[PDB]
Amino acid sequence: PEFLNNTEPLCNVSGFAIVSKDNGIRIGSRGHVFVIREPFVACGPTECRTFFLTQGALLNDKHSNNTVKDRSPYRALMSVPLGSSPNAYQAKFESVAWSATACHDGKKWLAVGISGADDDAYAVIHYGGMPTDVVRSWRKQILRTQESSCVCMNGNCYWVMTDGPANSQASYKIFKSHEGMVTNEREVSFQGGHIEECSCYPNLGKVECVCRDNWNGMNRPILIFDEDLDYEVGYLCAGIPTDTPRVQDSSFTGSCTNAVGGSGTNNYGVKGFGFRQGNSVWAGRTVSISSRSGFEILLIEDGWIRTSKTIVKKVEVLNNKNWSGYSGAFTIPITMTSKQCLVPCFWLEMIRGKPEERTSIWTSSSSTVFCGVSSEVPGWSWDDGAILPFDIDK
Amino acid sequence: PEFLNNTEPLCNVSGFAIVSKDNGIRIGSRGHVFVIREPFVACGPTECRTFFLTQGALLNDKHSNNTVKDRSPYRALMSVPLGSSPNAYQAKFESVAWSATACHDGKKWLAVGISGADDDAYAVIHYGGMPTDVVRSWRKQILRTQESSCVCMNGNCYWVMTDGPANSQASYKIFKSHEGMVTNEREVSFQGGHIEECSCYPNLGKVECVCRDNWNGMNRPILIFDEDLDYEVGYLCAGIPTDTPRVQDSSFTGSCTNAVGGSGTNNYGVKGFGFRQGNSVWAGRTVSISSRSGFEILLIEDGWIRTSKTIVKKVEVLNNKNWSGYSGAFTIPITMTSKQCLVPCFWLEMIRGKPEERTSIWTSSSSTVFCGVSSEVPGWSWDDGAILPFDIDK
Amino acid sequence: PEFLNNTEPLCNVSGFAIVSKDNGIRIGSRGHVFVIREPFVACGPTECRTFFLTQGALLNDKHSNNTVKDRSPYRALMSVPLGSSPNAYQAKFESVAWSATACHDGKKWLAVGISGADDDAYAVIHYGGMPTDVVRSWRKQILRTQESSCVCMNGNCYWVMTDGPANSQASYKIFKSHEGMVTNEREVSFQGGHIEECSCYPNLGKVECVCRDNWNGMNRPILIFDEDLDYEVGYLCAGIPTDTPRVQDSSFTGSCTNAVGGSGTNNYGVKGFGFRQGNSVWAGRTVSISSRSGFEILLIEDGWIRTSKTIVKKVEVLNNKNWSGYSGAFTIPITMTSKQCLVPCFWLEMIRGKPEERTSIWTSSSSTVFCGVSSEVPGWSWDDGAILPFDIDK
Amino acid sequence: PEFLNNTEPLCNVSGFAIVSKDNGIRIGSRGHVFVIREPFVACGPTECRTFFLTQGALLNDKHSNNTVKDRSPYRALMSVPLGSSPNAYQAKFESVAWSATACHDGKKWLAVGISGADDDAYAVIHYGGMPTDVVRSWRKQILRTQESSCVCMNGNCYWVMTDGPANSQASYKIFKSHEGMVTNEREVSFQGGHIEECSCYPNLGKVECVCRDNWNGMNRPILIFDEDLDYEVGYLCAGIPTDTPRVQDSSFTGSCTNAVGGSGTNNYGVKGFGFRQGNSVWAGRTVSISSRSGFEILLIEDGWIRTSKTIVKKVEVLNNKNWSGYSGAFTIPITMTSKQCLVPCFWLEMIRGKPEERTSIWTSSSSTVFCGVSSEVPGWSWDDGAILPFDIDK
Ligand SMILES: *[C@@H]1O[C@H](CO)[C@@H](O[C@@H]2O[C@H](CO)[C@@H](O[C@@H]3O[C@H](CO)[C@@H](O)[C@H](O)[C@@H]3O)[C@H](O)[C@H]2NC(C)=O)[C@H](O)[C@H]1NC(C)=O
Ligand SMILES: *[C@@H]1O[C@H](CO)[C@@H](O[C@@H]2O[C@H](CO)[C@@H](O[C@@H]3O[C@H](CO)[C@@H](O)[C@H](O)[C@@H]3O)[C@H](O)[C@H]2NC(C)=O)[C@H](O)[C@H]1NC(C)=O
Ligand SMILES: *[C@@H]1O[C@H](CO)[C@@H](O[C@@H]2O[C@H](CO)[C@@H](O[C@@H]3O[C@H](CO)[C@@H](O)[C@H](O)[C@@H]3O)[C@H](O)[C@H]2NC(C)=O)[C@H](O)[C@H]1NC(C)=O
Ligand SMILES: *[C@@H]1O[C@H](CO)[C@@H](O[C@@H]2O[C@H](CO)[C@@H](O[C@@H]3O[C@H](CO)[C@@H](O)[C@H](O)[C@@H]3O)[C@H](O)[C@H]2NC(C)=O)[C@H](O)[C@H]1NC(C)=O
Ligand SMILES: *[C@@H]1O[C@H](CO)[C@@H](O[C@@H]2O[C@H](CO)[C@@H](O)[C@H](O)[C@H]2NC(C)=O)[C@H](O)[C@H]1NC(C)=O
Ligand SMILES: *[C@@H]1O[C@H](CO)[C@@H](O[C@@H]2O[C@H](CO)[C@@H](O)[C@H](O)[C@H]2NC(C)=O)[C@H](O)[C@H]1NC(C)=O
Ligand SMILES: *[C@@H]1O[C@H](CO)[C@@H](O[C@@H]2O[C@H](CO)[C@@H](O)[C@H](O)[C@H]2NC(C)=O)[C@H](O)[C@H]1NC(C)=O
Ligand SMILES: *[C@@H]1O[C@H](CO)[C@@H](O[C@@H]2O[C@H](CO)[C@@H](O)[C@H](O)[C@H]2NC(C)=O)[C@H](O)[C@H]1NC(C)=O
Ligand SMILES: [Ca+2]
Ligand SMILES: [Ca+2]
Ligand SMILES: [Ca+2]
Ligand SMILES: [Ca+2]
Repeated sequence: PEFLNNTEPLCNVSGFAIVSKDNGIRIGSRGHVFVIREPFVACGPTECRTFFLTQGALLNDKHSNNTVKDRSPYRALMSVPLGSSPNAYQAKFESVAWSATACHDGKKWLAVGISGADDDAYAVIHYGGMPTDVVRSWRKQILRTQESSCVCMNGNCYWVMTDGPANSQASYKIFKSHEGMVTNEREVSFQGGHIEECSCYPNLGKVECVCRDNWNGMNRPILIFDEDLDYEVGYLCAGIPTDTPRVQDSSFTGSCTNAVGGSGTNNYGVKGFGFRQGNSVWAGRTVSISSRSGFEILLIEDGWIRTSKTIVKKVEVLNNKNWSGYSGAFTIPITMTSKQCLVPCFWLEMIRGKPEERTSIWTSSSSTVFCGVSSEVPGWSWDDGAILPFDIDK
Repeated sequence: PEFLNNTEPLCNVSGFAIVSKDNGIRIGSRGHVFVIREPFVACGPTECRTFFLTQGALLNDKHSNNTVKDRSPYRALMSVPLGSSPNAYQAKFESVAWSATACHDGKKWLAVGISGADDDAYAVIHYGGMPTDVVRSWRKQILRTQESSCVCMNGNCYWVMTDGPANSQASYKIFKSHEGMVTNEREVSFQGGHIEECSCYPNLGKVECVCRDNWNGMNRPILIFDEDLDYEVGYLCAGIPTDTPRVQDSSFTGSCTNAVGGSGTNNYGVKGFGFRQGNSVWAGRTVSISSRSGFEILLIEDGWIRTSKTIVKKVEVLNNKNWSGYSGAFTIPITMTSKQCLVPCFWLEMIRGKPEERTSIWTSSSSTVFCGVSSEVPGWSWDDGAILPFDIDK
Repeated sequence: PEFLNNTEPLCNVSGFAIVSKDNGIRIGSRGHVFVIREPFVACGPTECRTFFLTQGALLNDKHSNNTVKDRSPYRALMSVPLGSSPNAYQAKFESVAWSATACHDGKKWLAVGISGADDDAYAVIHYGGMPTDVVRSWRKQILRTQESSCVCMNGNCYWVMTDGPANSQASYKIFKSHEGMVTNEREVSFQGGHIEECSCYPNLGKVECVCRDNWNGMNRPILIFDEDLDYEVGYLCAGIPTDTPRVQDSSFTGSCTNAVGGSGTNNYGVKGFGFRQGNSVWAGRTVSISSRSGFEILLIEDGWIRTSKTIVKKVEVLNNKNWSGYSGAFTIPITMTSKQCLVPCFWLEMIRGKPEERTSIWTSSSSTVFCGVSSEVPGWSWDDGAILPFDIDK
Repeated sequence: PEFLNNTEPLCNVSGFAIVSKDNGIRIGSRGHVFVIREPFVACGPTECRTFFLTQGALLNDKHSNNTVKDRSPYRALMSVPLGSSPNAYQAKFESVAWSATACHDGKKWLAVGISGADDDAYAVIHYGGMPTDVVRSWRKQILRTQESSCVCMNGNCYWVMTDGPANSQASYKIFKSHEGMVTNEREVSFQGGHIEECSCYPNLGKVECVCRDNWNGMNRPILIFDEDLDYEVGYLCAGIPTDTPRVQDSSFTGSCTNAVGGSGTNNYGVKGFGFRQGNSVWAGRTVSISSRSGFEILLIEDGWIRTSKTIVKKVEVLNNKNWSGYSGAFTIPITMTSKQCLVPCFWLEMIRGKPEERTSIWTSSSSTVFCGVSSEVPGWSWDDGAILPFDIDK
């Protein structure tokens, strides 16, 4: 076993093909399936896995009642093989966690899970299934992290954390680790900017992140850093906003440097992703400008470097009649593909139950997962598919 | 790990012995078992697996209600070890798919799954669990494939696809792949012929396929091709028809070149199989000429090369009082047997529920699987065995 | 991987220690557990497994209703790790079978499963999970076999089969196989004797079997054979009868050569076992002389060579207030123990439901398993423990 | 594969970080999860597992009714990966057992399980899944052992057993084994002392144990021994009592040599643990002095060598409003960490149902697990979380 280099360029792709769909909520109507959030994906050399957070409650059971806060002592990070339902008997325990990130360095799985009180939380780092290190809250205000795959290159793994207010200036840090030990960290200076729930991927030996601004921006922050934790921080240049909530494209003017907001979009957002394509960018977004419904991905010409409004490709993978949710980025290593570049992939969360479906007492989600390919690929609408309400709701 | 040669001659066999029976529907009366179709089998060097399509709904659950079209966004290809029930906790996710084929090249599993809209479907090729390539619909009319094992020889894997009308001239293509990448393709010219749901196997380094004509033929198309995708196409010569629906043997005259139909048999069929035995052929068929009930296999003397009506052996594996369904071919590699030839095997699908059993709201199937042996083997009737209706039907 | 020699002498043991108890029926009150019979055990170099026959029906499900004959098309042989419940999600499919034997040769698992009609049954031999050979019924009268572990030595595996009447002279054969291919067979001449359900084990390079006489004997047949299938056949010499039904010890006179019966004991029996200990013998039996209740094992001084009534040790592992059933022999290879001899072990089946418990609609069994050790070990009563009737019975 | 040295010094740690939480009872509201006690943890070179005792009954099933004594013929030791629920389909059978210990020597798992009658119990030693040896009761009075991990060093594994009265002078023995064979034993002379349920760990090539006195001591016995089974025995010196029941700290005077009790604390206790830290000690205890509620761990300055009352650190991991239970020690080997010392960890059992919650008919527990780290870590309260009563209780 060797460490994965993962220093290759990201592939240029012309479309995204569906790779998996877990159908977890449909299955959980009768099967024993966890109520979950954030079904993020991470890949090792020979295996991709779906990670997820759960309260340790099953679908159609009384413990799924939404009577416990998100950041509870029951919240755990688990994983299953990509495409599997998040069920009670295939699930692998990863970490205690109400916020998490995970990735694979070529030799072992790394899992970072945050638990504890809001004013004194801490991350426990798990490497090869063993607890190896901890990161304490430095602002004592809900230490939190990506809710998607971290990035490993040359045996070092990297991730982004936030500590501080949800709707005003907070503190943002980048971490470097080796075999589960934190070996370096750096605070990112970003006055007037806000970073949450970063979706990060490797690209030519640097980590590129597209994040969520939960303060003044309906455009997404971009954070790029290297092995020294030297960084560049700003906003996705594109004159097309990709957070939710946002305004219609024609009412938006882009910025590479500043959060662009207002018009009722401040103080919220959703986790999302983007992939640099030379000077251009593939960016995901909900179809609705106001709600977490539908999902589409746009190729914006020169969108990484200027305030372009030129959309050269657009693919819809979930229509606006269906609930979406978080989305995140990951990559497939060279060690399984016949390529000399890293394949960009994303997962899409489709939330069912509360808050949008109030006749249910619970909230869960299922996923679809897509990977970039060298040719154009048609879209469709791969919705969750569960028929609500469920037995427990009656 | 090395690629499987698979260039040996197909074994001559004198009988078929039962290898497995999954009892999936019986088990699913209480256990957590998917509602499925097409439980096809494919074998690697050391392992055979049952693949299947599911809507992501379990037996005895409301989601099994037949209220969704076959080609849905929920449809997925999964697999379990041969003989296992298609259950929620042993199942391995293979591909999003409402049509599929899968096989093993000696090193890794290949899975080809088609999804998307009828007018713009696409196959996603999965190799070693990673998405590697795509094949787009070229006629924009329900791109579709074998619903049984593909064939790998010398590290190349091959399969047959169809695109176009169900009941008139369509378009048929053969594909060649290496490590999940399409490396060659060829359109098969077959004017007046119709090819669906090919059952293919390796024989002396060529791929031999016995298919379904859903147009003018109650005889089965035969397609034989080599590594260059050079091909021969026609019909099973035998003066014994083996599709369903068909007419009684005495009312049928065979043809090597032309579809033979009429007499109320046009515009339908069922997936089935045959195995060349030198100049002769083993061919499966339902016992009933009109319905998918019962199953028997016939050895027809010189049936591969002339319009013979000489049946030298016949074995029944399911009596006509019981529902059958699709059947398909596969082979067992040399790397597990003590033979210098490839062992011919078939699977039999036994459909329960709709359309034949209208007091049930669902449709599923279970399987029996048989392999050829060097001596004669008695038949019997190994039926599905589930007691309908089920709880959910009341 | 290499073939297991298994030519060592059987260990002399002074007691039997409990190794496992599956609690399958207790678990199956709520869990998804097969209704089973004959939970026999077989061991490879690094692993012991419990094999079992099932109708493919689960406990507490309607399909467990005793409305199907034992020799049905649904009957299958499966296995789980030793000590595991025979459940729907850990079970490994082995063979279609209403009668079976299985063992491990050091490299792969061998499973022999009989199915088909009573007048034309056949065994399918599975090796490493692949069908390799068949054995046809030669008397056309319920071909049947051990219902316990077969024996492998030096890469050859051996088992005993019977074909013919249940309660009069039948035909008995020994089989030799290599890598799943039958390489030799021999009919055992035993006029006036009856052999069923042999419990066999290796001892100094020969196979020693203790069987069931279902005709005129309340004493157990002994069959000993070598690699050439040369054999000795007779009855356990001991003046202590060990079949059920039988008479009280004081009413019995032993014989090395002849079936001893009468007194209402003819035409029935139960599968059981014994282990040669030099000139002596460990023999199991039900505590009751008439019913399958309780279980004890007796060390009979010189019981292998003369009509001894000297019982030097006796251990009870199930009291007479509890239902027993079949019992069988197996051995643990040197490759896991620190011994130069083969450790003798037995499994005990504890039957619940019909016929003894008529308020239940089903019949299943669970197991306890014991291995011989160099010192005396106290007994106890490890009963099945399920509380009947079950939900489905109401 | 090689034997684990495990002769390194125990790490000095400044805090304990949460590693896992199984949420078993919450999951078992709907999933198939055993009713358990003593979810102890043991680690091999590459894997930690949760072991547990069960009656072979599932949560929410009638067999979970508390109508069977603890020491029953149904009681079994099983294991799952650390963090997994003790469920019916992931569980691995380890031993028949109503008392147990288990550990890993670097090559294989060792499991020691005691069963049989109170007046003639015996331990069966399982090594690599094979029965290898037995230990008989020597006082014929409920032979019993640690209910936590044993200790392996240089290929030898060690554990402590007790035989005799629960509330007066009993007999205590230390055992040494190699590959599942008992190779040495020693009776520990401890007149006026009482040893039960030892929590043991390796430290610089010796075994250090912190136990439970169920007689005259509210302080915990300490037993330290080496490879020769030479030993030192006494009591934890600290002037802080850590058993339950106990008196308030200010009412307690420590002793290194004598049991300190009275004041209504005699004749009971709870399994607990401590870790030597040079001259100091980390010791766990319930928050309540009288009941098994809450849990905290204290670093007592010089607490290993003198009657110190100086508490330098205290961390609470479960508040006093929540039920606790047994706790035990284990260590993480060097072969997974980047350390030159053995990491001290503990598990905490949280009991639900009887006796404290009398509206339930059953008793089970779930666990949280913590490992020592080089920095201080905040506490919190990670409670079981199940909502009682359950369906079966109505
Ligand atoms: C999920 O949690 C909700 C909120 O706790 C539960 O809803 C509430 O359940 C309680 C208990 O049944 C209800 O209280 C009862 O009302 C009846 C009718 O008058 C009365 O007889 C009882 O004395 C009690 O007051 C309450 O009405 C109900 N709804 C609320 C609070 O909005 C719900 O039961 C939980 N669901 C599950 C599956 O656990
Ligand atoms: C499977 O799908 C079928 C078709 O949707 C379902 O059958 C239909 O179920 C609905 C809802 O219960 C029925 O409608 C109701 O009839 C009652 C009686 O008058 C009326 O009070 C309601 O207002 C409503 O109209 C309908 O009759 C029934 N049958 C049909 C449409 O043929 C079925 O419920 C589904 N099964 C499962 C398990 O989901
Ligand atoms: C297991 O199999 C047995 C035998 O088939 C089943 O018992 C029988 O069940 C049938 C159907 O419920 C009963 O027939 C009915 O009796 C009622 C009462 O008069 C009548 O209204 C119906 O027309 C019908 O005749 C029968 O009495 C009953 N007992 C027998 C045959 O001895 C049983 O239901 C099966 N259990 C399960 C769980 O499947
Ligand atoms: C768990 O075990 C307890 C103790 O055995 C069970 O409680 C007892 O259950 C029995 C049987 O239902 C009860 O006896 C009955 O009382 C009714 C009412 O008068 C009477 O008609 C019957 O003739 C019988 O005497 C008993 O009252 C009840 N409670 C006790 C003994 O304290 C309980 O059923 C078990 N729970 C489960 C889920 O198995
Ligand atoms: C993805 O496309 C980009 C843009 O075309 C490629 O980047 C160019 O690469 C060429 C050759 O090295 C350079 O001359 C250009 O300056 C690059 N342009 C930009 C904007 O960076 C890139 O090579 C492609 N990546 C892959 C893996 O094919
Ligand atoms: C299966 O049987 C066929 C037919 O007998 C065998 O094919 C013959 O092989 C011989 C020897 O090579 C040739 O002389 C004949 O011309 C062949 N006949 C035909 C019709 O092809 C074939 O060898 C057998 N296959 C196996 C694996 O034994
Ligand atoms: C089991 O016990 C038997 C009986 O004592 C042993 O067999 C004897 O072995 C010695 C030494 O080879 C011979 O001299 C005797 O003739 C044997 N007696 C009989 C009746 O066979 C046997 O060695 C023991 N087996 C083991 C593995 O220890
Ligand atoms: C844990 O801390 C103890 C106490 O400080 C360390 O033990 C000391 O080690 C030094 C260096 O060998 C000795 O000079 C002292 O005599 C020791 N003190 C005692 C009380 O034993 C110990 O080294 C530390 N362990 C680890 C693994 O770092
Ligand atoms: Ca925002
Ligand atoms: Ca047709
Ligand atoms: Ca008899
Ligand atoms: Ca005490």
